Amino acid sequence: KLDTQLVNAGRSKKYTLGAVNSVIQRASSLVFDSVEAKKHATRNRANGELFYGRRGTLTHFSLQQAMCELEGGAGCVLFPCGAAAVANSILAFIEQGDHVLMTNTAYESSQDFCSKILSKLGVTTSWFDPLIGADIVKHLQPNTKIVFLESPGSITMEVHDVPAIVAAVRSVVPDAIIMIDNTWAAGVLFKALDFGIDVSIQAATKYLVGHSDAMIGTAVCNARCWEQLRENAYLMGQMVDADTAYITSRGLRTLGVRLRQHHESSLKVAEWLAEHPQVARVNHPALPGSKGHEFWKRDFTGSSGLFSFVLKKKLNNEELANYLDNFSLFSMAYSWGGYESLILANQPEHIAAIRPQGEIDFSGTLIRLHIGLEDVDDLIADLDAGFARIV
Amino acid sequence: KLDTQLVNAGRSKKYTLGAVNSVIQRASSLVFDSVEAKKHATRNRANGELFYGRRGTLTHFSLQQAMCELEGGAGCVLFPCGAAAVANSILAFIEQGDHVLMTNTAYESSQDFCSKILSKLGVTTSWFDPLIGADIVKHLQPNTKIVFLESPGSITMEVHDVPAIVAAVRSVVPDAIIMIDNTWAAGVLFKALDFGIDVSIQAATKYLVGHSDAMIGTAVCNARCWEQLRENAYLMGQMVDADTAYITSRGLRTLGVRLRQHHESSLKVAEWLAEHPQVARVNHPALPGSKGHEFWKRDFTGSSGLFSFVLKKKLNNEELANYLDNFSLFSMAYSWGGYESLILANQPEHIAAIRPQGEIDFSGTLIRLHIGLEDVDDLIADLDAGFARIV
Amino acid sequence: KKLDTQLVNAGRSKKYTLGAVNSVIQRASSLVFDSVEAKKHATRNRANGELFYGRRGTLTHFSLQQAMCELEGGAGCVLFPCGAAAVANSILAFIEQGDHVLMTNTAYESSQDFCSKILSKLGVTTSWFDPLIGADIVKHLQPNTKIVFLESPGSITMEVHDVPAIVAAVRSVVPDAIIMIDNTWAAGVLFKALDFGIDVSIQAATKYLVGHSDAMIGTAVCNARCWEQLRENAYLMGQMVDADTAYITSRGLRTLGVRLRQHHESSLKVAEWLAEHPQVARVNHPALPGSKGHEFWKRDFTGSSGLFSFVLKKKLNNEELANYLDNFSLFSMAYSWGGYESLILANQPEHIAAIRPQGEIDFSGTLIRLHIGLEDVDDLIADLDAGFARIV
Amino acid sequence: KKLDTQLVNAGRSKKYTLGAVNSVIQRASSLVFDSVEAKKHATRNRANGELFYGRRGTLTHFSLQQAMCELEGGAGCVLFPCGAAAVANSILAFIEQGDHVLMTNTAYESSQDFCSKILSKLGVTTSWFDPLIGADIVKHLQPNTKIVFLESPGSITMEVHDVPAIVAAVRSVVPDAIIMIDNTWAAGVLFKALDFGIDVSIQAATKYLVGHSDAMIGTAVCNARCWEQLRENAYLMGQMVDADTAYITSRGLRTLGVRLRQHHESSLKVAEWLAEHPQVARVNHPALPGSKGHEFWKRDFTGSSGLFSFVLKKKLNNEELANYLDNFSLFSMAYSWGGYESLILANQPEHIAAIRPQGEIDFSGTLIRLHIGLEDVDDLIADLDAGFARIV
Repeated sequence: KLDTQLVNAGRSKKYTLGAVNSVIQRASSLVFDSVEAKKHATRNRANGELFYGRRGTLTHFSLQQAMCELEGGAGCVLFPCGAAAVANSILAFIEQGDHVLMTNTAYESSQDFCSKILSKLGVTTSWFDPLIGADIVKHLQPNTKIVFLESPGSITMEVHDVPAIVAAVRSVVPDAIIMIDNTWAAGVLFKALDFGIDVSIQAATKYLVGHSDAMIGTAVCNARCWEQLRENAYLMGQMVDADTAYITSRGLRTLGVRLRQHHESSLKVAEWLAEHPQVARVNHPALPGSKGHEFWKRDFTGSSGLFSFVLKKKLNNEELANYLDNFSLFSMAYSWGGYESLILANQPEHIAAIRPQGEIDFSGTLIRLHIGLEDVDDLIADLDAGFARIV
Repeated sequence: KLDTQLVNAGRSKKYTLGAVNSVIQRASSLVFDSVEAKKHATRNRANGELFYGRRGTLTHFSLQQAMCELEGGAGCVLFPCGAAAVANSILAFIEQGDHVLMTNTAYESSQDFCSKILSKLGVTTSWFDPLIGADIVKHLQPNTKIVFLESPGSITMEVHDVPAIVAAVRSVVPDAIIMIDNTWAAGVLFKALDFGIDVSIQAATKYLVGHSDAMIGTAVCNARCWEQLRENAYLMGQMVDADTAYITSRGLRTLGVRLRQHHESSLKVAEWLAEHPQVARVNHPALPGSKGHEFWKRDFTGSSGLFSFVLKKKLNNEELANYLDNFSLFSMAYSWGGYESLILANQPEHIAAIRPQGEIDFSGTLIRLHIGLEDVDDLIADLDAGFARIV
Repeated sequence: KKLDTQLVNAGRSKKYTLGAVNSVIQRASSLVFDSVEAKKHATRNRANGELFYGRRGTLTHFSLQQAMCELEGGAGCVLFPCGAAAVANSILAFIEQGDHVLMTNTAYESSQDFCSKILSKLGVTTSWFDPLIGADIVKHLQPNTKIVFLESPGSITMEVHDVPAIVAAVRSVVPDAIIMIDNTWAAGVLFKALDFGIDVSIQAATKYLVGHSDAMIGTAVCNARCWEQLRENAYLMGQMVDADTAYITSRGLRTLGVRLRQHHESSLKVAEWLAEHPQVARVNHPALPGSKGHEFWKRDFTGSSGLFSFVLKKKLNNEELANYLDNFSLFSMAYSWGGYESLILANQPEHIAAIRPQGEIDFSGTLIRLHIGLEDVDDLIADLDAGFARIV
Repeated sequence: KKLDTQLVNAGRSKKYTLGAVNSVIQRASSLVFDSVEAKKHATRNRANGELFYGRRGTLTHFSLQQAMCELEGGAGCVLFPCGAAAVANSILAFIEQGDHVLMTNTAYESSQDFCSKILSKLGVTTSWFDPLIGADIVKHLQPNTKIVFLESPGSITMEVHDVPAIVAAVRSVVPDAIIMIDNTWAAGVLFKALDFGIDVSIQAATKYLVGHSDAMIGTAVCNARCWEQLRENAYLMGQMVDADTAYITSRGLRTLGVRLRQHHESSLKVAEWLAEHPQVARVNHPALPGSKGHEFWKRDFTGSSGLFSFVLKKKLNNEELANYLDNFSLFSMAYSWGGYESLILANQPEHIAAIRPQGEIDFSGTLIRLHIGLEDVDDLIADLDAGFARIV
């Protein structure tokens, strides 16, 4: 049923108004036809009636309903990008004197927000190894307010044991807000809310948009946490533009066909890399032997196309340029979840800089690949010519 | 020269690329053609080179340059709406233990952010009368970090004596960040940065967009404050979409012709209202006798079209509906700065609720009008039929 | 009925705005029918503003159409992907093999080229008339004349027709002619074409209606007589415009009054200064006394836009042309006009003679066409004066 | 040269992407010339991908054009505001009074109506041929035949032409005919029309290329022989598409492979189930053995899309039609197709007979046209089965 759900999510007649897709209603001012109507809108301003463009128009309401259907949420809060969704969802639940506990494989800008912004506000952050499972209880404090997960991890791809973590957290600090950056799974390949997580956050920028051309963050909330996240992010003025909301809704339509290709291609590339003379290790959650692969197999319903691998060699600057500068099909850029395949290098000392209170376990240059929609054998051919440049 | 500046601001060839207007470059991923190029982009990521869509594309850079030219700034920071610009510009400069001092006529969501969000983060806020001038020194504390102005004030339209306030603040707390919500002036009718203000904030949603169909906040900074505001708002993921940046740039083009009509019409309406049997008081900065009109005349180069007036009567609910429900040309909606004229009522007890540490001085129903681009005599006719419904 | 109030409200019915101030943007090809009964009703009303199929329009197009009918006083508004398509397709909609088309020799060049290169091979002939022919247009009418095509002011040279004289004269000889006008310069609104007994008023909405040089679109506002035939025959040619452009055209209407008043005030001040300037031979501005057809403009228009031309005393050689045009600071060279910025183009007398069929030109200096935008008028005059000093 | 890699990269030259992954969106009418020399160079290259005037395109259009030339193997790509405009205007670009047009009687109805209602009054005649005529097309050729217009598979009834036989036969009699095909169903890519000696491959990019039912646009990819004439004559009619739609069409290309593979796999599974169903008389799916021209599809196409039809054993009366169509849960009624969602439409045999000129129909039950979208195929089959139970 995921394919049927994606096609239809949010496409109620009150939003589509005779069209297949939702209307695009651009607005700040929304007009009240009478004092009575304005009183009704005001009462329902956070309940999907037209009130003011900062709260949404019909376009936003459509995306919101779609995201709640897909991720099994009580509400969906919108932001101008994923980093805004992370920073503001955390902010929405903290106060001076709180502790935040975050996986050390969190997205770097997520870590930065905590280390550079929260620290000045009387909020301390500490870190954990993504494979800690039930042993996370050692890191919990009486003042732990947020436990922030990201599975798989940024760059290095470690999958958490979310069931174990959640049961441990609920046993010790049941008031904690458990959040996950669920971007890799595009919210649909891991049903975070069904595992007891309070908030599922995505850079909708990535697979939901699908084409590398719009930025948008989403936070789907359970009933417990929706009101606080919604109202407190509203107080920070968080919203996304109507057109971007429309394009996000539109990305959902092809999300199933895209994610099946990303899975099929990326796993075939991971398998080929794993057997290559020049590769030390492959980090792909769907690949047997990868860190937390067992948790991927048990808890996810698919894979996307982002993964990494580690070269046997630590490339020097000359070698790095010869490798990365001469790809035919892979491009160097940040982000991912688009239709085109991307490549970035990360030296071991770079990654060690962004694993606080943890330790690196590789020594070669780490390559992160986003496997897009191009013919997989063409991509493999491009990677092999790559290896020949650095043998 | 303002008209020539508006027409040309930001329209460098590197952004327009053969067209009259800037290109619309939609992107998250921005591609690096080599390792050397990526190192160059990285070094210049906050200096107008293409790096990642969260920092901007050519479209954003164009708007940024335009806003810096118009408002005489070192940099322009972008946000998803005005309320986001206010909340995040304040957040960018505070830490636990700070004091914020804000005019009691600040926009209500500005006050709310301080009372509901900052309070939990160890930051206290207090308030001042907008006409306080040099006497503001009584409100300054050793830990005052931000002095937040809004001139004219929201709803009630009081104009500050900005020179007096700034000299007083610099004499007592020279480290304070002085910010102003300069939306009414559309940043161009009051050159805030030239008066020693550190940050000029706008709901670009209002007159810069001009058509009530896009939401966007801007903060133009002096050289002292730009880096901190830019980097700290980036850490909160603040940005606006490319298309909205384009539409903002595009609004600037007609801003002079619009604002001259808004001034001409709104002042003629204010003059007519001032002489009407049913009106107690008119609050329009351009109208002699209005609170701080002298400061308007000395410090501004024009007026926009938003003002208010107070009825002799405090309308009951029946009367409120008869009045507001039967307008032909005025519409009820929030926001303003568009092409169409708007009307809202505010009872005295409502306004008293949002003037902290201050006192109301009127007793009749307050009407706020946005005077748009319609024939002024048609608007006056609509207001007079209005008066006849409540005599 | 005051233009400014009309511009602000035109098309913004609740059924199209749906709670916002502007019309919604409804992007669609497919439009869904909830039942066979609904499908049947939509089919009947497919040319009557019911949702049927995106080629016929969505709510966004219907909004613009209503606005254009209101503003120009028409029974309907047909939409096209640019102004040239509106012209070409509006003429095509009414002709058949064996017809003749009578067109002002001041017509936009692409309109002339459509007649001479397309219509000719379809058995349709074209001839041309001087824009100041007036009542004497009777001399050019044939038994097979189907269309009389006006453009006032003229392209480039700005001659204003005596429309009342032309129209009364055509109707006295060929009452059932389709009279059309390319009314782009007046933005449909400074000259109410349909009130003068013209059947079809065509614009390049590309120009003033959009107002920012960033969208292309053509409109044809038609009387009740001609609406069905234009609409249906244009539809058979697949003519439509995208919903987003329709929205931006509706949105342009909102500032069209404040923009046109600035373009008039500035362009007339420029024109008056140019008339006095010793390097200028003549100024062609409808609003400036002495211009061809000024007295007709005075009588028949309720305002001016910002496009006009002037003729230099010199015929510039190539080196002087370059030195003049290449070094402007505020004026830019580009085609189109009707935007917020000022443009400049040169035309040599021999270039204009080549697009003035069956007629002669009336100047021998280099002609400069100006679009006066929204910049400070004294800055623009300073840029023009610096230009003069480069070709003394 | 693998389709998937081509789709991802087509048109994304650095000069159009300017640092991003997708082409920039350059909205413009005016395009600025920095000097007289630049203006002169832009003028020369105005049909060669230099910025000249928005009616000719911006960088965004040039990107799409390059992508379409690459994908269909053409020398150029002409753009139009919808598919119907592409058809109408591509035919117009090549005809003149006295010509004859030979068109498949399975042609999209609007294409037939253009010929019968527009072309007829311009001295151009049209006749029609059965889509399975093959080599016997020679029987319909006249000395004045200028165009032979193919559509394969056929609209609604889905008959596949033997294109190699038709084309060899036309060239043996009228070598200088312009042969065109409406190649919308194959999305330009499952049938490489230009490799079969067809001159012009036309699509309603509206359908599969856009892929989301929210933009309208037509394309005509032309060989070197025919490109200039199509381009220039289409331009004289003002044909263009907006930059934003061009961008969304380029963007549609990126997922066209993954979408078409799902539409094929799902629609064939549906077709196979329908063939077996006791309330179904026949299935018209190019990929299903037994369908008209299947063996030609097998030989000539590299895949299928998701549009096909089937004929019920019953001719539904009006009450049964309603009960059937009105109560679907996943299929929607709407025109167009090629999007992500599934659509259903009914056509009675007498309705199809009326749009099958110079030929007869081959069925007597109600015909149902299906577009199979991206929904779960077993959900769609369950909705169809519930439909069958409503008309047993």
